[PDB]
Formats: sequence, C-alpha cells, structure tokens
Amino acid sequence: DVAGLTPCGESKEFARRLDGSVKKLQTRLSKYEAGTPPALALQKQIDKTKNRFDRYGKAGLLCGTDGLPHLITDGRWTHSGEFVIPGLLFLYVAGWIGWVGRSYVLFARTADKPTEKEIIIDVPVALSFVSTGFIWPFSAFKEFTSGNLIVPADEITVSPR
Amino acid sequence: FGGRGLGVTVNAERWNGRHAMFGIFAMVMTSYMKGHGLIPDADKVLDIAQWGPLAAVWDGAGNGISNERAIILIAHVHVLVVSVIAAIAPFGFQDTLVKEKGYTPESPAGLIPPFKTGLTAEAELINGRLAMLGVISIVTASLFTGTSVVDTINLGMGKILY
Amino acid sequence: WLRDFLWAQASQVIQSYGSALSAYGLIFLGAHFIWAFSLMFLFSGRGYWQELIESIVWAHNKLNVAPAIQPRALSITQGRAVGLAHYLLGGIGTTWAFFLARIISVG
Amino acid sequence: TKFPKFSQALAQDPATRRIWYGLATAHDLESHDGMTEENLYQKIFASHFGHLAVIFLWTSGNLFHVAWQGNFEQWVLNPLKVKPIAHAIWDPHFGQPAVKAFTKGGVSYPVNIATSGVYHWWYTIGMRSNTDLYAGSLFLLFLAGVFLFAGWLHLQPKFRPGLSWFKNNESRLNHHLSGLFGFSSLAWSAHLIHVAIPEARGQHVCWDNFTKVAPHPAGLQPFFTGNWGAYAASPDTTNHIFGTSEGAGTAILTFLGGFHPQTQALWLTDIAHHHLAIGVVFIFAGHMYRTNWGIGHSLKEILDAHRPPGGRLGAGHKGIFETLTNSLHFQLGLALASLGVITSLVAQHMYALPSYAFIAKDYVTQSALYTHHQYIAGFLMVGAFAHGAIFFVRDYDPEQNKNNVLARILDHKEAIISHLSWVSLFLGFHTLGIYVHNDVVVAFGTPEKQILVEPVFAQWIQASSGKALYGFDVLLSSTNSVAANASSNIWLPGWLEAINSGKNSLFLPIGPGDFLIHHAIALALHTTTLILVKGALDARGSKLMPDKKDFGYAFPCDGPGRGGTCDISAWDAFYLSMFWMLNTIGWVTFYWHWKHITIWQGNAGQFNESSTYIMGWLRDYLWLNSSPLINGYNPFGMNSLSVWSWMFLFGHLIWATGFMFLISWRGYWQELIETLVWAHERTPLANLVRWKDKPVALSIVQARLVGLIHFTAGYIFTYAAFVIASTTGKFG
Amino acid sequence: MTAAYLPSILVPIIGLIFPGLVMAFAFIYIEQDE
Amino acid sequence: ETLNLQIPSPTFEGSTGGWLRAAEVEEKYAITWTSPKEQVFEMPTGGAAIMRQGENLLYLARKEQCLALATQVKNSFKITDYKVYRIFPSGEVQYLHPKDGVFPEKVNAGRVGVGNVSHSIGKNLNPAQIKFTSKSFNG
Amino acid sequence: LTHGYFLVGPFYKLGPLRNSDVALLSGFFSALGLIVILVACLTIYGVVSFE
Ligand code: CLA
Ligand code: CLA
Ligand code: CLA
Ligand code: CLA
Ligand code: CLA
Ligand SMILES: CC1=CCCC(C)(C)[C@H]1/C=C/C(C)=C/C=C/C(C)=C/C=C/C=C(C)/C=C/C=C(C)/C=C/C1=C(C)CCCC1(C)C
Ligand SMILES: CC1=CCCC(C)(C)[C@H]1/C=C/C(C)=C/C=C/C(C)=C/C=C/C=C(C)/C=C/C=C(C)/C=C/C1=C(C)CCCC1(C)C
Ligand SMILES: CC1=C(C/C=C(\C)CCC[C@H](C)CCC[C@H](C)CCCC(C)C)C(=O)c2ccccc2C1=O
Repeated sequence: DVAGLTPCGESKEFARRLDGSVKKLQTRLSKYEAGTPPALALQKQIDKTKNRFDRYGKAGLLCGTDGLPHLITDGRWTHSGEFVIPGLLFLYVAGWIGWVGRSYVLFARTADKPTEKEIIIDVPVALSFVSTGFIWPFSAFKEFTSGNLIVPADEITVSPR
Repeated sequence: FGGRGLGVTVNAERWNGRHAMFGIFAMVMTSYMKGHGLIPDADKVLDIAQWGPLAAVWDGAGNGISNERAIILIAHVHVLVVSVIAAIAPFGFQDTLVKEKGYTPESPAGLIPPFKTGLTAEAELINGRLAMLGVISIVTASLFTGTSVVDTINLGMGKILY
Repeated sequence: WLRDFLWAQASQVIQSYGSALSAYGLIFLGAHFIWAFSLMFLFSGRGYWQELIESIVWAHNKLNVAPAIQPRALSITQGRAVGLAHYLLGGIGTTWAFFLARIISVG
Repeated sequence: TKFPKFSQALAQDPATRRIWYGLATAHDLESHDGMTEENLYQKIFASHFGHLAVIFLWTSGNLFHVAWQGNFEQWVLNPLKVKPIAHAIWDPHFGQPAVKAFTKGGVSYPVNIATSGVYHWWYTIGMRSNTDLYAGSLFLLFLAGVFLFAGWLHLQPKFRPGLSWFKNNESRLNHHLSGLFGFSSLAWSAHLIHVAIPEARGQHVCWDNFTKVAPHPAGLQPFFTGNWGAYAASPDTTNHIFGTSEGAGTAILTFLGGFHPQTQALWLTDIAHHHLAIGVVFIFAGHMYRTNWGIGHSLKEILDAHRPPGGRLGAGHKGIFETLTNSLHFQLGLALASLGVITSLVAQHMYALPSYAFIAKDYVTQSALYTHHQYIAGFLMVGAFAHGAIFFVRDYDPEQNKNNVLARILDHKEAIISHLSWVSLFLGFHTLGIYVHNDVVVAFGTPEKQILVEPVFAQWIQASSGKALYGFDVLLSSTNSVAANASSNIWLPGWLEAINSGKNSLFLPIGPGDFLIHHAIALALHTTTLILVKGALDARGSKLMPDKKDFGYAFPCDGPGRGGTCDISAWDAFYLSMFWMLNTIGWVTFYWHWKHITIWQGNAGQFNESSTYIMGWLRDYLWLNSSPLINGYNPFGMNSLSVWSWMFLFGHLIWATGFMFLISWRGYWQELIETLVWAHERTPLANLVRWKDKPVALSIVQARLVGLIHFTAGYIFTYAAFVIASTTGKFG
Repeated sequence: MTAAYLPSILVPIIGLIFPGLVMAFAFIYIEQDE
Repeated sequence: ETLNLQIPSPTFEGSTGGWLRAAEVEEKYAITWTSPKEQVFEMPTGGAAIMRQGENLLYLARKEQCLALATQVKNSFKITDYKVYRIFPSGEVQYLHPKDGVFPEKVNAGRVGVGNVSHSIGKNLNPAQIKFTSKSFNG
Repeated sequence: LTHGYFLVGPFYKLGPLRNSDVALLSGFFSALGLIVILVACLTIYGVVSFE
C-alpha cells in the first residue's frame, strides 16, 4: 500500500504476532485450574490481546514486514488519525495549558505580593483561568493582534551584545 | 648545553675522535675475529625460551638474533657501562665529557694541528679526525658497493685480517 | 569482571522483556538514563545554565509570560547535590535491577 | 623561569602551572608577548608548511611500512581473501602465544591488520608492487623536505611575506580555486586516465613508458576535433576482472553510473570524468576575482552591494569583508565549518558510493573509515563554533560592524538561542518519549502497541532517486517521467541497477528504527549547536557577566557571587558541547555500525525489529557484539583481538579517569597537595630533594580540559576497539 | 622481512632512549631560568 | 614602629599546619596584638592557642592567615590593636596592616586612589579595538 | 652500594626472565639499566636545582 507496507488485516506477520502472543498466555494458562483467580486473570489478558489485534486489523493501519503497525505521518488524510488528528487534540490541550498559565501569571503580577500567588495559588481565580482555556485560539489570536501578547523589543531586558 | 663542551666544539671533536679510533680498532678486530671463526657459535640463533622477546628479529629463517650479533653487542655494552661510569664519575686526571659551565674552551685546532710524534693532544686530534673520516669512508664504501662492512675492512687492508 | 561478571550476568536484565522481570529491564535502562543524566549536573557549572535561562526568560518576556519568581540556575552546591543524587540513584538502581533480575532468574 | 618565552606572566609563575600553561598556550600566537600582525601571519605561514610536511611524513610512513612490512603484492593478487597488513609488531612484552596469534596476513612475523583502507586506495589508483609504494614513500619524504625548507625559507628576512600579501584575498582565491582545487583535480584526471585506468586494465604504465603509451587508441585527436564522445566509446565490460585485460574497454571518460560489477566500486572512468568536470568548473571559478589585469570581481564590491532593499538584513554585509580578512578566527571558523561538513560528506558518500576496488567487502575498513571521518567531522564542527566564539571575543569590533548581519545576529541572540532551546527540548522530549513508550510496551509483552513511524519523507527521496522498494513511483522510480527520460541515455541504467540492488549501501532500506534514530541525531545536532551557539553569542557578554569580553575566551569563572558563575566562559560552552559532540557521533556511528552489521549478516530485519526500543540497542548491539571483543583474551587463551580487548578496557579506564577531573574540583586537591608538601619537607632522606616548581593543583580550566581529554580519549579508544573488534571477530 | 634487524634496533631506541633523552632535555629547559 | 622581635608569643602546643621552607627562604608574615586577657583563640593553621595578657607575636606563612587571625581577634575578643608585618629572609621587616595607621575601611587623607576608572564598566573597550596595539581596554 | 645491592633481587626473582637460567644476568642488567636511568635523574636534578 503506502510506502510498500501492507494493511495489518491481511499481513501474515501480524497474524503470527497475534497467534504467538496468545500462545504465550495460553501456556501460562495451561498450569492453572479453571475457576482459580490466576486462570481468570490470564484469560482476561488473552481477551484483551485478541481485542487489540482485532481492532488494529480493521483500523486501516499499515503493518511492516515485522508485523507491527506503522504510522504514516506525511499529512495524508487516509492516515490522519495517527498523527494529524491526535496532534490537533494535543495542540488544543497544550495551548489551553499555556493560555491558562499565561493568564494566571498576568493576574499574579497585579497582586499585592506577586510571588506569593505563584507558591500559594489563588485557587478560585486559577480555576476561573483553567475554565478560560476552551477558546484559547480565538482568545490568544485576539490577544496577539490587539498588542497584548507580544511586548515590543525595547521592553525586554537583553545582554549588552 | 653548548657552554659545557657539547655541540660543534673541539671537545666534541676530540671525544668523537677517541670513539672513532676505538671504533676503527673494534671493526678491524671483529673482521679478524669472525674471519677466523673465533666468535663461538656465530650462526647459532638465540632462543626466545631462554632470552625472551628481545631476541626476536623477524628474519624469515630462525626468527631470532644470532649469537654473534648478541656477542658483539655485549662487548659494546661492556664499554658503554665503562662509558657511563666515566661520564658521570670520571678519573681525577681524565678529560671530562661535560665540562663545567664556566670553563675555557680549548682553541680550535685549525685545518691541521701541529705535528708532535708523542702521545700529545695534537696527535690525538689528527688521528681522531682521520678515524671519524675513516668510519664514514668504510660505511659509505660498504653501502655503495653492496658488501659487508667487515668485508670492505678486510679488502682495504689487502686481506691481512682473513 | 567485564566479561564473566557484568556481560555474562547482565543477560537476564537485557533479555527480560515480555516476562515478569521486564520491570527490571526497564529499571536497568531507566537507571542507566538517570546515571547519565546526573553527569549533566556534575560536569557543568551554574553560569552556563543561568545564561541559557536568560535566553529562555527573554522568550517568556516576549510573550509577556515571565514568572514573578525569577528563574535561576540551581546553586553550585545544589548542582553538585543533584548530580550526586541522580548518580547514586542511577548507579544503585542499575545494580538493583541487574542483581534482582539475575538472581530471580538463576537462583 | 624562561620556558614560556612567549609569556612573561607564565615565566614568572613559581608553580607547576607554568609548565602546563606554557604547553597549552604555545600555539596561540596572537596572545604571545610583543606580537605584531606581520610576525603572527608569518609564523602561521611557516607552521602551516610544518603541518603540510607532517601530513606528507605520515603518508610516506604508511607507504613505507606497507612496502616494507605489508603484504601488498600478495593482497593485490587476491584482494578479497588476503587481509591487508599495516605494519609489523616488534614488542618485547609479547608472549609466544601473542607472537603466534598476530602472525596472520600470510607472513612469518606478527602484524597489525590495516583498517585504514590504504590497500584498496593504492590498488585502485594504480600501485601494483612494493617498488611503487616505496617510490611514493620516497617522493613524499622529498616533498616533506621541500615543505620544511619552504617553511624555513619563508622565515628568512628577504623571503618574509608582507601583510599585504597575506590579505590578498582575490589572488589567493583565484589560485586556490583554479590551481589548488581545479588544476590538481584535472591533474588527478590525468593520473586516472594515464595510469589508474590502464593499470586497472592490465597494462602497466609508469614513468618508464607513459609518454610512449597512449591512454586512448585514437589518442588526443578526438579531443582536438570536438569528437569528445569517442572517449566514452567501448567502456569496460561487465565481465571485467579488475587489474587484468579481460573484459576491459578502451574508454577513459564515461558516465555509466552505479558500480563496477566485480569490485562493487564506482567506475574509474566515471571518477576520471568526474575530476575532469569538477576540475574545469573549479578552474573557471578561479577566474572570478580581479588581480592585476582589470577583469574580475572585487570581493569588497560584492559584499557591500548585497544588502536587500527591503531592509530586513539591516546594513547587510557592509564591513563583513574587513571583519573576515582581519579576523583569523572568523576565517578558521568558516574553514572548519566548511571542512567539517565535507568530512561528513566524505563519511556518508564513501560508504554508499565507494570508489576503491574490493572495499565495501572489507567490513572492518568500512566501519573504521566511517567512524573515523565522522569523529573528525564532529571535532571540526565543534571547533568551528569554538573559533566563532573566539572571533566574537577577540576579533569582533561592534563599531566596525554596525547593523551588519553579524550585529543583527547578536541583536536577536536570545531569539536564536531560545528557539534552539525549544527545538532541542521538542525533539528530546518526543524522541525519548517515543523510545521509552516503545521500551515500556515491548517490556509489557505488547510490541504492536509501539509507536513506529515510517520515514516516508526520506523514502520518497530514495524513490525520487529510483528506489522501487517503497512503490512511490516518483521521478526516477517512475519509468515514464521527465526526470527518468532525461537521464536514461546517460547515468540512469547503472544508477537504477545500483540503487535497486540490495547488495550495496546505496540508499539502504529505512524503517521506523531509522526514523527514531534520525530524530535522535536531530536532537543531538541541535543541542550541540545550542551549546556552541549559546557560547558564541554570549561570548562577549550576558546578564550574569556583562563584561565577559574583558576576561577573554577561557577563564575559570567570575567567582561565587551573583549566585555562582561556574562554566560561564565561552570556552566552557565549548567544553560542554564537546560531550554533546561525542554523544551525537556516538549515536551516528552506533546507528551506522548496527545497521550495517545486520545488513552484512543478511539479517537486516533484526535491526528493523530491535532498533525501535533502547533495550534492542543495548542487548542486540552492545551486548551481542561485545562477545568477540571481550573474549580477545580469557583464561583459555588469547587471539589477535586481544589488543582491541585491552584497548576497550583502556578506553573505559581513561573515560572514567576523566570523571575524576570533571566531578572533583580544585579546593579538595590543593588541600591534598599541601599535606604532601608538608610530608615531603618533613620526611628525612627525602627533603634532600626539593622541587624547583611549587606543586599546585591543576587549574579550574586546565582540569576541565584534562577531564575532557580523558573523557574524549576514552570515548574514542573504547569505540574504536569495539567497532574494529566486533566487525573483525564477526566478519559481517 | 628485509632489514628485520631494524625493528629490534629502533623500537627500543625510539621508545625508550628518545623519550628519556627528550624528557631529560625538556626537564632541563623548563626548569632553567636563563 | 619597627617589629620588636622579643615580643612573647601565644601558647601553642605546635601543629603541622604552620610554615614550611618557603617561610625561611621567601617571606614570613608576623602579626602582633595586645590582649587584655589570657584567652584561648583558634589558630588559622590548626587547633587552639592561648593568647597571653599583654602583647602577642605570631609567625604565619600567608598574609590571609594573618588577616584571618586579625578578624577572629576583632570579632570575638574585640582587639583592634593588630599590626601585620611581612618579614623577608634578609631580615627586613615590612609593615603591612593597617598600612597608614587607619583601617582601609575608614577614609584617610593622603591616600591616592589606585585602580580607579573614570567611567562605568560598560564603557570598556572591546578586545578587537585593543588588539595589536598597546592601548588599554579601560578606555 | 646499598641501593644497587638490593635492586638486583626483585628484577632477578620476579622478572620476565626469572625462570630462565639467565635470570641473574637479566636481573643484573635490569638493575643496571635502572641505575643508569636513576643516575640520569640525579644528574638532571643537579643541573637544574643548584647554581
Ligand atoms: C503555562 C505556563 C507557561 C507558558 C505559557 C510558557 C511559555 C513558553 N515556554 Mg515555558 N516553562 C514553564 C511554563 C510556561 N512556559 C515552566 C513552569 C517551566 C519550568 C519547567 C518552563 C520552562 C521552559 C523552557 C526550558 C523552555 C520554555 C519555552 C517556552 C516558550 C515556547 C513554548 C513551549 O514550547 O513551551 C515549552 C514548555 C516547557 C518546556 C515546560 C512546560 C512546563 C509546564 C507544562 C507548564 C507549567 C504549568 C503551570 C504550572 C500552569 C499553572 C497555572 C495555574 C495556576 C492556573 C514559551 C515562551 C522554550 C523557549 O524559550 O522557546 C522559545 C524553552 O526552551 N519554557
Ligand atoms: C596555484 C597556486 C597555488 C597553489 C596550488 C597553492 C597551494 C596552497 N596554498 Mg596558497 N597562495 C597562492 C597560490 C597557491 N597556493 C597565492 C597566489 C597566494 C597569495 C595571494 C597564496 C597564499 C597562501 C597563504 C597565505 C596560505 C596558502 C596555503 C596553501 C596550502 C594550503 C594547505 C593545504 O594543504 O591545502 C590543500 C588543499 C587541497 C589539496 C584541496 C582541498 C580539497 C577539499 C578540501 C576536499 C577535496 C577532497 C578530495 C577527495 C581529496 C581526497 C584525497 C584522497 C585521500 C582521497 C596549499 C599547498 C596555506 C598554507 O598551508 O601555507 C603553506 C597558507 O597559509 N596560500
Ligand atoms: C541521559 C543523559 C542526559 C540527558 C537526558 C540529558 C538531557 C538534556 N540535556 Mg544534558 N548533558 C548530559 C547528559 C544528559 N542530558 C551530559 C553528560 C552532559 C555533559 C556535561 C550534558 C550537557 C548538557 C548541556 C550543556 C546542555 C544539555 C541539554 C540537555 C537537554 C537536551 C534535550 C532537550 O532539550 O530536551 C530533552 C529533555 C529531556 C530528555 C528531559 C526528560 C524529561 C523528564 C525525564 C520528564 C520525566 C518526568 C518524571 C515524572 C520525573 C520524575 C521525578 C520523580 C522524583 C517524581 C536535556 C535537558 C541542553 C539544554 O538544556 O537545552 C535546552 C544544554 O544546554 N546537556
Ligand atoms: C610519521 C609517520 C610514521 C609513523 C607513525 C611510524 C611509526 C613507526 N615506525 Mg617508522 N618510518 C616512517 C614513518 C613513520 N613510522 C618513515 C617515513 C620511514 C622511512 C625512513 C620509517 C622507517 C622506519 C624504520 C626503518 C622502522 C620504523 C619503525 C616504526 C615503528 C616503531 C617506532 C620506531 O622505531 O620508529 C623509528 C622510525 C624512524 C627512525 C624514522 C622516522 C619516522 C618519521 C619520519 C618521523 C616523523 C615524526 C612525525 C612526522 C612528527 C614527530 C613529532 C611528533 C612526536 C608530534 C612504528 C610503527 C620500526 C618498525 O617498523 O618496527 C616495527 C623500524 O625499525 N620506521
Ligand atoms: C615503548 C617501548 C618499550 C620497550 C622497547 C620496552 C622494553 C622492555 N621492557 Mg618495557 N615498558 C615500557 C616501554 C617499553 N619497554 C613502558 C612504557 C612501561 C610502563 C607501562 C614498561 C614497563 C615494563 C615493565 C614493568 C617491565 C618491562 C620490561 C621490558 C623488557 C622486556 C623483557 C625482557 O626480555 O627482559 C630482559 C630485559 C633486560 C635484560 C633489561 C635491559 C636493560 C636495558 C638494556 C638498559 C638500558 C639503559 C637505560 C635505557 C638508560 C636510559 C637512560 C635514559 C636517559 C634514557 C624490555 C627491556 C621488563 C623488564 O624490565 O625486564 C627485566 C619488565 O619487568 N617494561
Ligand atoms: C612538531 C614539530 C615541531 C616543531 C615545528 C615543526 C618543525 C614544524 C614540527 C615538525 C616535526 C617534523 C616534521 C619532524 C620530523 C622528524 C623526522 C623526519 C625524523 C627522522 C628521523 C630519521 C632518522 C633518525 C634516520 C637516520 C638514518 C641514519 C642515521 C642512517 C645513516 C646511514 C646509513 C646506515 C646508510 C647510509 C650511510 C649512513 C649515513 C651511515
Ligand atoms: C559561531 C560563529 C560565530 C561567528 C563566526 C562564524 C565562525 C562564521 C560562526 C560559525 C558558524 C558555523 C560553525 C556555521 C556552520 C554552518 C553550517 C554547517 C552550515 C551548513 C550549511 C549546509 C547547507 C546550506 C546545505 C545545503 C544543501 C542544499 C541546499 C541541497 C540542495 C539539494 C541538492 C542540490 C541535491 C539534493 C536535492 C536538494 C535537497 C534540493
Ligand atoms: C541542567 C542544570 C541546571 C538547570 C536545572 C534546573 C534549572 C532545574 C529545573 C528543573 C525543573 C524546573 C524542575 C525539576 C523537576 C523534575 C522533573 C523532578 C524534580 C524532583 C524534585 C525537584 C522534587 C543548573 O542549574 C545547574 C547548576 C549547576 C550545575 C549543573 C547544573 C545543570 O546541569
């Protein structure tokens, strides 16, 4: 398929991975009696292993010659659920954390003693700020354009060189 | 360094002269000595089992120093130990290799020292210059003509040695 | 000691993956990491890290996100203490993982 | 009291520091007392001739020791089976088992087997016998003498070059491009066409017959008619046995591409045509600059006029001409950055495109040559940034460089350094996190859960050059393409054969392990650059020490005040980045060597499955390949890998000894030494002997250098012992 | 090997006499005042 | 003014931390002070000694050793009567501290400023400017 | 006389050529070589230390 890879649902090496992974657990299950707590635990592990391989086979992942799933991250939309979409979820959460922390340090600067607000956090105000993060791309872009994100170069301390 | 009689000085000229006269004697003596086979077991190759890895040479045949070469080297080691003891602890009267820093360098001989037939310094310097030149003459003659240095020593003197 | 003790007996930690001793293989690698990470604190000095922090403080100032508790490089003594603590943790954890996977497998 | 004759400050030091510092500052001629600029450039010129001669004596030595003690004539008969001999061993510490164990190579004496590849290089360029290796050794001894006499001669009062000569940028560039680069590449084509090509085809050509033996049967008549394609007619057949007349063609200039099918090296007619092309190009490039006849460019005029009108570079390159010429450190930094990139190109292109016959089947030589040149590359690149820092401290004048590219680089120094900090952190967090994710999941018995990311961008690049493995069908990989059609009549048939065949290191197959390690190398190159760039940009000052320039390049600290200023100098960022250089060339050479030994077994999939987690690197590369190396001696005997077995431990010792200088610092050691001074003065029969120089502990900067040297030497000796012994012991 | 005597003659000289002599001279030069 | 060599010394049972051959061949330092009591102090070179009531004399190998005792005697026993001398092997006695009878921390007339630079530290010349010329970097 | 006398024994008894019949000659030569190195050390110390 893509990059000479094979879909995991029809690769024989993924199937032998699943079969070997289940044989390892079945030989551990072969030393226990049916209703015992270790046997029940081992059987649930076998069920989880089968579910993982069954889900991966039908997911559109591409396996290598080694039978392990490979991620295609060049931007193609048939594989966007492996990096582009998880990455968009990350950048939303990361920008949330960044916007929320930036808003709290700007609040803490306007305090009576700014450095106590950073070792003893004003938790109601900081929770107001953690609620602010859900619309950070718009809040931060309006902040950027309204001249409130970027400070001018002549307001920043720099070394003599 | 140079202020102790070392370098291109007449002290060094005299000392290298003494060593070259002795060296001409030693070369003549070893030519006569191995011409008659008076070095015992001259071809016998020393074994690493007795002497260790210093005896190895890597010549394709034998892989070891010969007994002759070891014997000439031991003769040289005898006079080297004499040399070190004479250099560091000289005799009261002997000329010393390293002169005291504040010394009077002897005047250079010139093109030719004055000729004195006795056991004089001038005679020593003349013979010494001749012997140092002689060492170069034999070493070049042997090198140029592809002959052993022992053989060219024998050839120059008309095969009197052997 | 290198061959017949460390190399020969580190077989169990290196080959522990997929077994119950795979935690020891993970702690073996993690402690090699922590030990090496300590040498960042041990071979370096505070002045490098304070000037690097100055450039990072500039990037925060540019976005108006400088903290009011001014970031500093750790003290010279604390850089030594952090290096020693990570070195001891890394070395001892490496030996702990190696000893325990080796002797659980073979003894 | 007079050893550092170039330094009165050291020559009046009563301690042992005087000896160390006089030895360590000896080559920093700019800092010597009463140093003018005339004398500085003339001593550098003469000592450059001494380096020239040392290189020639080193090469004459390699040729002499192979002509004398090697098995070159036995090796050239059967180059795939005979192991090349570097030189013989005469070691009086050897046992008789050691003497027997090193007596390989088909000779009767112990020997070192050469990993330098000089046999393959001398075979390829024409040398056949010991007499011509010896003749080369003699010629290099003559050239070494010629350049030693030139070094002495250009120190004589009438022959002393002036500063106007040393800074003639245009004449030096014209001559180095057209004579040193171009004409010597053209002369190297002549050597290949006249000597190496006929002797690769069985016909001996030496000084005895080369004016009466034509390289081509037609012979300089097609060249002087424009019938140049007659020099490509009848190339060497695919049946050619290198060194012999069977299968040989008559062509002397081709563009076949790929590799000679037997030697698995580039065609020598391709190499002769390469140096002819690159020679003419460089010769043309050496007519660029105006010297005495009114045509050409002034470098001053070019630099002054390259300011973009948008104003984004400020004053642009106004004043950069003067800064470069006046600053030997700026020149050294440009030269070393340029050279470091080239020796990295040398390492990358000589394993993928080998030029020497029957190398790339000498796996030890390929591993040693790649590792050697990548370590030289890391040293040159770190030194380039070091001398950029030395340039900023010592030679950079801000008034002469107002609003230039250089001033504006310093103006945003914090944007540059903080974005290098970001990209270093970005790569490090994720690459390590993906590696640790893979390790944890594989450990937990779930290798499928591993985040394996295909190197699609690089695979697309491979496919664009004709690799059909990934099925991209891009450019050369697609048969019906403009790019493919264009090169079809010239180099594409050979190149496609070479790239698609899996018997060579050309565009080796890349998978998830390759992606992860490349990102690790990106973190390493960015982090070494961060440390070096932070050192260069903050060399002249910082908020912690604004007047850092006034203290120099290498000073210990500014004391415990202002929080603590250890490792605050620009030299100390050299020092810290030297570890990161060693770490990155470690990652590069570990990757190269593991990928190649797995391919050389026929087990490339073992790298493909184990390189994606770090325990695969630990068990399957370091632990698995240690076994021939650490069994070089044991209680059951020893073999010829004993020397590498001893060197490997020796490297571990030096490396660990470096930790003593890097972890333990001066005050402890000065307090030890003062108790030893007391003990020596109070011991009877021993206080008769007195030091002339007061024993002191090493300085702060000196011990950082000593620990860095020990760390680095241990790093090199350990890896050289491993990369040579594991490859030798395995042979694959 | 041709000139097999030379490794036995030179390696001890270069490896023991050369350093000893140059160390001795280097020691004298570094310690000396005038 | 000159050092009275006959001043009695503090009662010290000796130590290995005292001065070595460089004191008798390069320079030795002496410190004298008047004590109102027979009291124990700590030597800079080791353990404890007892300073005698009246005038005491010490022989140290360093001026910092002398000034360390001077601070210990001024902060714990309040002696401000300390004079620090450098004694050459020639027998010359060089008075050092306080150099003009008044402590360095107190202003005194007739002191000429040495090392004083008329501008601030950021106005120092760049090293490239002072390269290959004898001109100093302090302007 | 003291130092040269006791130097021979460790070189003779524990040297590389100890098991050989030339052990004493090797031990004496090794002692003598050490004497020559040490006498060089004494000479160079004397040259630099004392005016
Ligand atoms: C949420 C607060 C916050 C914000 C907005 C930023 C913003 C920035 N940092 Mg980060 N930083 C922070 C906290 C923060 N910093 C802390 C606490 C540390 C100490 C660990 C650092 C250490 C740090 C370094 C070492 C570097 C940055 C860099 C950067 C810049 C690049 C963005 C980036 O990749 O972040 C990267 C962020 C990190 C590497 C660390 C993340 C730390 C955590 C996740 C955030 C802390 C959350 C905080 C407690 C929120 C509390 C608020 C709550 C009470 C409401 C940008 C100016 C980089 C730079 O200069 O490039 C231009 C860079 O090199 N920062
Ligand atoms: C044609 C005229 C000419 C030529 C040939 C040279 C040649 C040289 N000059 Mg120059 N010079 C010239 C005119 C010339 N000069 C003029 C006119 C001036 C005055 C304006 C100067 C002023 C000058 C100065 C001031 C200095 C030199 C120096 C040098 C030497 C450079 C050091 C070196 O080994 O680099 C050799 C470089 C190459 C062989 C080319 C590099 C090849 C690149 C890096 C990669 C190629 C790799 C390739 C595959 C090689 C493979 C080898 C094999 C193992 C595979 C070199 C011998 C320097 C020196 O060392 O002094 C002696 C120096 O300081 N020159
Ligand atoms: C394994 C060894 C190791 C590791 C991991 C590092 C890691 C790093 N070095 Mg250091 N360094 C080392 C050895 C090491 N170094 C040595 C031996 C030297 C020689 C003295 C140096 C010298 C050196 C210098 C001079 C510089 C670095 C820099 C860096 C950074 C480069 C990677 C980066 O920017 O982000 C990668 C980040 C990481 C790898 C951090 C790991 C993330 C952690 C582990 C998260 C874990 C959280 C977890 C819950 C913690 C549990 C704690 C528990 C008590 C609760 C990073 C902090 C540079 C830097 O700071 O650039 C910004 C820099 O300037 N290093
Ligand atoms: C610079 C390159 C170089 C190197 C590293 C070596 C290395 C070695 N040589 Mg030498 N050799 C060289 C060039 C070199 N050779 C050349 C050009 C010749 C031809 C004259 C020889 C002729 C030669 C002989 C005849 C013998 C050796 C031997 C040896 C080995 C023992 C050391 C010894 O006895 O040296 C003795 C070497 C010499 C007397 C010749 C001088 C060597 C070069 C020219 C000196 C150059 C020094 C360098 C450029 C810079 C010096 C300063 C440096 C300290 C910073 C050792 C493997 C011995 C051997 O093979 O044992 C196994 C031996 O018997 N070599
Ligand atoms: C690099 C060159 C080199 C060479 C050629 C040698 C040569 C030798 N070593 Mg080695 N050695 C070296 C470096 C070297 N050493 C280094 C760097 C170290 C420190 C790691 C050692 C440590 C070492 C030990 C610990 C021992 C040797 C021994 C030996 C001897 C071999 C065993 C044998 O057959 O006993 C026969 C040996 C002899 C009969 C001794 C001969 C004495 C010589 C000929 C007198 C020379 C006078 C002296 C050099 C004057 C120099 C003054 C100065 C100004 C130069 C042999 C003399 C063994 C030894 O001493 O042998 C007893 C031994 O026990 N070596
Ligand atoms: C780092 C260094 C320092 C300072 C700066 C620098 C100069 C630029 C640099 C260079 C260093 C360099 C370039 C160092 C170069 C060092 C070299 C080239 C050393 C060569 C030594 C050769 C010897 C001793 C051979 C002697 C042969 C003999 C006696 C044979 C004689 C004979 C035989 C038997 C046969 C023929 C007859 C006779 C005559 C009898
Ligand atoms: C610190 C310091 C202070 C001041 C002084 C100082 C010494 C100067 C400085 C040092 C600076 C230093 C040490 C600087 C180091 C600088 C370095 C190492 C720069 C590397 C440059 C490489 C480039 C631009 C490669 C370009 C390849 C291309 C375009 C390939 C193109 C392609 C081709 C043709 C073929 C394939 C297809 C594609 C991909 C299209
Ligand atoms: C990296 C480094 C720094 C910078 C390191 C800093 C500023 C530490 C900051 C790390 C973050 C901010 C907190 C660390 C939290 C860790 C994830 C876990 C910490 C566990 C305990 C602290 C609770 C120094 O300041 C330093 C000083 C002297 C010698 C060497 C070094 C040195 O190596």
